[PDB]
Amino acid sequence: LLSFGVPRKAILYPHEEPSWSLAKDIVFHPYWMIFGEVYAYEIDVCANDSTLPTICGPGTWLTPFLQAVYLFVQYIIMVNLLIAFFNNVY
Amino acid sequence: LLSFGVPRKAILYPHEEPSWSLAKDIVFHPYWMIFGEVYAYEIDVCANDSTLPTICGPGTWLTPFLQAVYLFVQYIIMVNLLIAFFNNVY
Ligand SMILES: CCCCCCCC/C=C/CCCCCCCC(=O)O[C@@H](COC(=O)CCCCCCCCCCCCCCC)COP(=O)([O-])OCC[N+](C)(C)C
Ligand SMILES: CCCCCCCC/C=C/CCCCCCCC(=O)O[C@@H](COC(=O)CCCCCCCCCCCCCCC)COP(=O)([O-])OCC[N+](C)(C)C
Ligand SMILES: CCCCCCCC/C=C\CCCCCCCC(=O)O[C@@H](COC(=O)CCCCCCCCCCCCCCC)COP(=O)([O-])OCC[N+](C)(C)C
Ligand SMILES: CCCCCCCC/C=C\CCCCCCCC(=O)O[C@@H](COC(=O)CCCCCCCCCCCCCCC)COP(=O)([O-])OCC[N+](C)(C)C
Ligand SMILES: CCCCCCCC/C=C\CCCCCCCC(=O)O[C@@H](COC(=O)CCCCCCCCCCCCCCC)COP(=O)([O-])OCC[N+](C)(C)C
Ligand SMILES: C[C@@H]1CC[C@@]2(OC1)O[C@H]1C[C@H]3[C@@H]4CC=C5C[C@@H](OCCC(CO)CO)CC[C@]5(C)[C@H]4CC[C@]3(C)[C@H]1[C@@H]2C
Ligand SMILES: [Ca+2]
Repeated sequence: LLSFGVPRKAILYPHEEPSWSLAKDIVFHPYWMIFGEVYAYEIDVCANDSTLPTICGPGTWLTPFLQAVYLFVQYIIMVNLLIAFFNNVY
Repeated sequence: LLSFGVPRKAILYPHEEPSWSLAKDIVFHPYWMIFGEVYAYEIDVCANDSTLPTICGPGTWLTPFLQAVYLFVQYIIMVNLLIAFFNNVY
């Protein structure tokens, strides 16, 4: 989760000062991704259907690649390993 | 994923020139479908609650049938096979 959250925030929000909101932003949306949410119209902030058009900038085309890797790891590896854990220890 | 993505794009967007955006569009939404997103108001683009009314045209009534088959295959067959793989190899 943190491996994803910290780059996502740093790439999309560079002009930020220190604040405790940084601690929420690196942890909040990545957690909710585990639970069926995708933030579809926040991926690819430079698209025409985007809800974050003010956030388009240099290097933002990276964040869809990052999130694709993130959810591959959490669901296809880690959620199913956890299912497999319980099935074999029940 | 590609078996679905290529027809979906071709039927809904016919008047397109060559571009590398075609490589994103055949792969992007089908991937996010695996992870709990449905794009509910983009199915049946000719409906009244649709968010893509400019995309209604000849042959677009096919894309709900395609997506129904797609998700049947990915979740009910392929995600559960993968769960069954891990449970039996753990
Ligand atoms: C993994 C590491 C990640 C990083 C974290 C490390 C650092 C941790 C940080 C620690 C200190 C944070 C200090 C915040 C100070 C400023 C807040 C402020 O001004 O008011 C905010 C209140 O915000 C709160 O009341 C936050 C309370 C602390 C958060 C919980 C700490 C973490 C542990 C949890 C343990 C349990 C977890 C679950 C497990 C059981 C008000 O903001 P708002 O109202 O929302 O918005 C403005 C609107 N307004 C006008 C109404 C005001
Ligand atoms: C399966 C087969 C599918 C088909 C693929 C085959 C072909 C592959 C293609 C390859 C070449 C693509 C060339 C694109 C050139 C144009 C881009 C451009 O103009 O700028 C874009 C940057 O876009 C990029 O920087 C894209 C970077 C390459 C994509 C990754 C390659 C695939 C491998 C990945 C490996 C890892 C995968 C994960 C696994 C670990 C800017 O666009 P934007 O900013 O978003 O929007 C405009 C806004 N603006 C005003 C700010 C500019
Ligand atoms: C070991 C594992 C290897 C995996 C294989 C490799 C994976 C395939 C790799 C890559 C596919 C091709 C990548 C994009 C091609 C270039 C895009 C481009 O030029 O412009 C686009 C930039 O768009 C971006 O920069 C975002 C790139 C898409 C990220 C895809 C992640 C999710 C899907 C991947 C995961 C599922 C993969 C399923 C595989 C079948 C936009 O077009 P434009 O003209 O620049 O601007 C349009 C204007 N607009 C922005 C305002 C609308
Ligand atoms: C992978 C196999 C090779 C595939 C093909 C080649 C791809 C590979 C390599 C190269 C592609 C990198 C360059 C793409 C530039 C296109 C976008 C552009 O025009 O400008 C970009 C700026 O970007 C920069 O200024 C630098 C960006 C790249 C540096 C970081 C490297 C990340 C990958 C390193 C590791 C990857 C290794 C991963 C291996 C799995 C985007 O910004 P903009 O669009 O100018 O936005 C203007 C916005 N404005 C108007 C508000 C100001
Ligand atoms: C399956 C058992 C049989 C069931 C009953 C019969 C069904 C079976 C057969 C036949 C039904 C096909 C004709 C439907 C036409 C109705 C829509 C219409 O009015 O025009 C259509 C145009 O469409 C065309 O011009 C041609 C469409 C059919 C060709 C492709 C065949 C696909 C299925 C072949 C394989 C299937 C096999 C699958 C087997 C599992 C849609 O366009 P429009 O509405 O005119 O839109 C106007 C928009 N405008 C105003 C912007 C311009
Ligand atoms: C392994 C883990 C990963 C790394 C990590 O944990 C361990 O390392 C920690 C360091 C933290 C920052 C240290 C100092 C400050 C300054 C403070 O300044 C108040 C400014 C204003 C408030 O409104 C009042 O003037 C704001 C918070 C900030 C930037 C921390 C954010 C969280 C960070 C990045 C944490 C991060 C999650
Ligand atoms: Ca969901």
